[PDB]
Amino acid sequence: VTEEDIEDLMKDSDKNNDGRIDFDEFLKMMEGVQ
Amino acid sequence: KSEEELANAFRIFDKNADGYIDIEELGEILRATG
Repeated sequence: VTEEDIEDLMKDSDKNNDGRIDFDEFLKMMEGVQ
Repeated sequence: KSEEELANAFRIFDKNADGYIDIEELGEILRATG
C-alpha cells in the first residue's frame, strides 16, 4: 500500500495528461462520474 | 449558488496556495494527519 497505487488513480481519473490539476479538473475528479 | 464551499474545501486541502493541485500533494490528502 504505497504511492504507485495513488499514481495509477490520478492517471486513471485523468485523460488528456495535464499531470498538474486546476480547480476545473477538481469539479470532475470529485463528481465527473455520469 | 456559485463556488463557495467547494472553494473553502479546495483551499483547506492546498499546502502553500499558488492555486493548483500536483501529483506529489495528492497522496498527502489521502494520508496526512498530525
